[PDB]
Amino acid sequence: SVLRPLDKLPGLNTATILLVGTEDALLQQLADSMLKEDCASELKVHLAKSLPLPSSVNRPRIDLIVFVVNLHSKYSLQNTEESLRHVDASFFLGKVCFLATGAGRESHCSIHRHTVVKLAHTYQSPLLYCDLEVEGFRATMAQRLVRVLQICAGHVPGVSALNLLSLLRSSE
Amino acid sequence: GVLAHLERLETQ
Amino acid sequence: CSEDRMTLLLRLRAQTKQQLLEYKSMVDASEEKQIEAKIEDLENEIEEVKVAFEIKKLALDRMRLSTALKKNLEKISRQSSVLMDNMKHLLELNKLIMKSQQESWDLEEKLLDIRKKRLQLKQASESKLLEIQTEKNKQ
Amino acid sequence: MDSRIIHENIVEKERVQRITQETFGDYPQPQLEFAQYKLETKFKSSILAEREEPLRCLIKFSSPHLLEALKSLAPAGIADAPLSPLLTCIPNKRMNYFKIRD
Amino acid sequence: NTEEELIRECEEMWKDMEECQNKLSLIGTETLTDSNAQLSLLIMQVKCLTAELSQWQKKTPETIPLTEDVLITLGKEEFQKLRQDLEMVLSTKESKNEKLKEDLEREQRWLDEQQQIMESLNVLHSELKNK
Amino acid sequence: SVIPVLNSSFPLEQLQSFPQLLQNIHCLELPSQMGSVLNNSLLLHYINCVRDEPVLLRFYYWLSQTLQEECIWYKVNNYEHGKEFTNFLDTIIRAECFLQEGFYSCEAFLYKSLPLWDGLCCRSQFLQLVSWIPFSSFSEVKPLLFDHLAQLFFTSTIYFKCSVLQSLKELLQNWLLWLSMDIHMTTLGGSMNSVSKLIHYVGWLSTTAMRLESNNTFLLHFILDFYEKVCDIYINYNLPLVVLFPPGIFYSALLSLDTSILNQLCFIMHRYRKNLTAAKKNELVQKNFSSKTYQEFNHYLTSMVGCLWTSKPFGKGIYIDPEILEKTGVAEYKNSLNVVHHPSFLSYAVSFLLQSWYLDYLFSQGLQGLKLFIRSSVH
Amino acid sequence: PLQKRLESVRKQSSFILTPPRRKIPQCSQLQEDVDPQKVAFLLHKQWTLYSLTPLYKFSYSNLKEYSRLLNAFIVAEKNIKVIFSTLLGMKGTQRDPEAFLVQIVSKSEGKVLWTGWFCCVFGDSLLETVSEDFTCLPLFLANGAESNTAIIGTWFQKTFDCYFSPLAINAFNLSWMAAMWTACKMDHYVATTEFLWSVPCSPQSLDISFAIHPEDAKALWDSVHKTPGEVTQEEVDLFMDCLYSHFHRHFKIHLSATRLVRVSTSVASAHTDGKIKILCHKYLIGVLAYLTELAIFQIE
Repeated sequence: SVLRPLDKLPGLNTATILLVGTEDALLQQLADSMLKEDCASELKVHLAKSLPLPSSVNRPRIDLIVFVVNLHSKYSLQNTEESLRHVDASFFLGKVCFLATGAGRESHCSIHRHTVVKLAHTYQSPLLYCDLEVEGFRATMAQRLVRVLQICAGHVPGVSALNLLSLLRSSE
Repeated sequence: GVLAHLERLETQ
Repeated sequence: CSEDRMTLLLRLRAQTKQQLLEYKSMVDASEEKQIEAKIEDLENEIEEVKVAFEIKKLALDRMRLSTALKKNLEKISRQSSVLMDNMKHLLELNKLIMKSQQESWDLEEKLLDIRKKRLQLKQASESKLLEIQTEKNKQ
Repeated sequence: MDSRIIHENIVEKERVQRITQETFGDYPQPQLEFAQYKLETKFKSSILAEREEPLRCLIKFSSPHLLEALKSLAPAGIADAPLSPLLTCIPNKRMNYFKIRD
Repeated sequence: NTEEELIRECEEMWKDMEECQNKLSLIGTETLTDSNAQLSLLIMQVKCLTAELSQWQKKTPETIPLTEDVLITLGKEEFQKLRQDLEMVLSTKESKNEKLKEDLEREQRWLDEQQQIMESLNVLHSELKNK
Repeated sequence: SVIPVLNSSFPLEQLQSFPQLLQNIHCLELPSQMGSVLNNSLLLHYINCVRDEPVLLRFYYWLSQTLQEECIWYKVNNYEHGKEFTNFLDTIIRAECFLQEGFYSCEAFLYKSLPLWDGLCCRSQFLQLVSWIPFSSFSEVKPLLFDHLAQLFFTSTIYFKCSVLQSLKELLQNWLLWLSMDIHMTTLGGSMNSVSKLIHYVGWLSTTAMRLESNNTFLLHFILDFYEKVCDIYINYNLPLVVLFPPGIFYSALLSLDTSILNQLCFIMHRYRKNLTAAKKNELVQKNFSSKTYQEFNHYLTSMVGCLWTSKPFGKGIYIDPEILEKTGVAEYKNSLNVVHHPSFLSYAVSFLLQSWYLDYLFSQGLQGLKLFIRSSVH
Repeated sequence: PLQKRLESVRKQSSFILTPPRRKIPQCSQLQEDVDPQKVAFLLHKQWTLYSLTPLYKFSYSNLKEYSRLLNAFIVAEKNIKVIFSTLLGMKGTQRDPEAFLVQIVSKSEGKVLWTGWFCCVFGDSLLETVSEDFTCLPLFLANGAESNTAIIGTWFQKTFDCYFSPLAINAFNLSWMAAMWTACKMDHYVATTEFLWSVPCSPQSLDISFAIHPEDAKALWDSVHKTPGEVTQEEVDLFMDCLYSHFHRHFKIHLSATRLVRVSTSVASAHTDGKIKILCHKYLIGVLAYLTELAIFQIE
């Protein structure tokens, strides 16, 4: 199956986010860090290991997809590269983000940062850096992701996902 | 300083 | 009671307008160095038209609010509201704000000249000591 | 517990948990610290297709407390749900050193 | 009241949204590869921007006049928030003034010391050049 | 200790008082390690004018190594440092406030550690270090700093936006101060290009942030404070340059409920008028300023006077036809935004109602900028 | 100016340009001016790596004074002697500075207790941005107790105004090094090829050792090598994927999710903490060049 952006009608003051990654503990920590703080909207978080998802009908529409890449293992990079081929092009227009983990400890890194630099640049998507092991940085990353999700869902008048694509565009 | 005041306001 | 429902209706209308606009744009769209120039031209055009529309809407809203407050100047005079405390607080705060602004203006005005004089003195001393050092080294 | 969070692939998690529980049991495992395997098997994967000689290898597993780290490999996502029989037969076959031929 | 008008507008917009989604649901999916991803995405961005510009050009400011009480309540809330905004601005301005005064004093002292050292060095230069 | 101790012509141990430095300024003994110089004012006075190459190389190497080793989130996960790093950064910032210039080690560290920054660990020290960046072409420095700064700017809270606006204001002030002394000694036109690009960049950032934050006056104060410094480039630094801020900021500030915002806007408009009338007379002597700026300023002034007391609010920007007001029910719109009926002056009107030629009362309340604008416009 | 050149070369190090490929190390006969006894002494020893900033005002003419000053300093800090010697033929090009050794000898000749080695091989990227008052020796190797190394480093920092930093090797560099050393041609094999992996199981601990006969590894590498005389990232990835698939086919463990730690082969052995051991004297220059490049990258 292929995931599409606009299959189902939006809910009433509800935003949904999807997190794809191999390490479940980090995803769980990021999720309950996002849900720890309150906001004006109703947030829902979905967790997955890879794409495509198991078939279901009750699943609502997805507004943002975040791919978590762990620099300490090539398995996560291979999994993300495989999963990137199961989403349509129309979903890449400002609704996909990349989150790299483990850049702080250089000695443990097994993947060069320049490889994920091409990976992010090829698909025209923003790239973020964070160490999910530390709570102080994880809280800030969760707040930033919540703000980005609120922008993407259309809760901010005058700003859409396409404009956000131009806002975070890199010069080179 | 200004930034110290901003920080001490942000904490509360 | 009705205020909460009215606010919710306004928020839902605002969100639904954006979502409908996005659907319409997607449907309309459904039907290498030379591409970036076109992209940035289009972005500038959208930015300009959005700014103009926002200014027009804000001006109309301010006009409506001003005429609404002017139409009921008497009712907001005798037994007006608890608003009087807020208005007196604003009146008290404004004078202090402007006084602090003037003080900051004067302080920055002095600091600019002091910094300029320091820079000129440093520039002169650099050349003077350089020539002294080169003369001493030559000797 | 945080009903707003939806865990997908939950059936896979419960299946791997059941498989691990059935294979490794629930009793406290005995304490071991070393295991050794010798392999004389052929390489099968275009690459070394014409080779008819075995690929000689020697593998050592070391840990302060073996038979417990291996139990936590499947839930951590490092290994597949059913482990290889060469790793789940240490106490049943009562061996520590293994030799494997083709 | 205006509540009925707002409800009717929301219902009409929801119906239009449903029709738009039904019309859009007849387009097939298109997946990308690592070789033809950048150019296709650029073309799609160009098309989407061209569509959005035309969509924005057609939009007009809607009047939809309301009553007077709602405007009064909105103004009251705006003033209430503006109160805290003003108090925060005042506190920041006070902190800025204090820091400016301290920096002014420090710069004055540094200028005095620099004048003294420059004068001494100039006198030493004159003395050495004389001999 | 992070800073090396002071260890050993004129002997170094005898240097203990200012007169001793005055007498033996020409000949001095350099320390074995330059780190001990970082916390000594007397040696700082000597280094203020040295410009010696091996000295700079040694200082750069030591500072870069110390900064790389002492970081918290780069190349090591070591939060045990805490306040030591803050104290060291404060010492470095205080040192570079002197010398009126910054080191290359700080620039290299900023280039290296900015992408991995989160925006909350050492915000004050980093944002103060940013202001002391050596002058260079905007195009070369944009991809290294400004891309990451803008990416971090759009996804944070309002306080981060205010802090980065303050830092950009300080950086602009430092750049203008350094460029002012150059003419007293790439040409002038090639250098004004960089500052024009920087001003346009910060204006775009301000407009986007103003749109995002649902028209918050707290950010508007910071934007107006920045443009106060922007407004007097030609007078304060004697550099030919006049740049006008976009109509979005003007029309957001004019239609605001705050009185201080209106006062600041009037002051900025008066400053633009003074700068333009001072530059126009010198333009004939130096003979080029684009006239389009003059027409834009004229349009802004026309709108301002029409909204203030001319009873002509429908200018080039507010192009609202009267049929909308007619169908809505607005009869008196000419003098609805005037001094009496402006929503910002509602409190003053209510206060004066309890007690006609009340402009003196408004001036006594502290409306100095409005008074200056009125005096400059009527006369 | 040299400062402008240094700033430009530092700011040019971005992650946009694709890293280049590396040439296969070629066995080369060493110059005849080197002492064979010293070369034999330098082999079969465990060295600890360090990166060193350029030395200020260092002269090769006065070595006795440096030795006597160091001896006085070490005596004051605490039957021993300190000797400075000059090595020959350890440079890559004619522009590289000469290497030298600092040795501590206990008299009783005496017994060597500590050895330091300063070297720079193919460091042309560093000599361009440095004035003539400095000497560039970015690579430092220490063999002995750590306490003596700390004292020597303190003395050097106090005297020549330098800086010592530990050097670490990550998994990427270890994989590249193993791939390159396997490709080198050997007449006789003395040691098997061994890899060490650390499985992240933080509540628990686990280590895996993978040993393989050198001839089978050579055949496997030749099966995937197609570019003549050059090493490409794709070839290294295929070489590692072969072992990953072979391990997974037997143990059902995704070995690519672990972290490589130690790599030993027939030419040298390396650890991720910055420990190197050299066995063959023919490929010394290549290893020294790689380590010098790593140190130069770290100090810039």
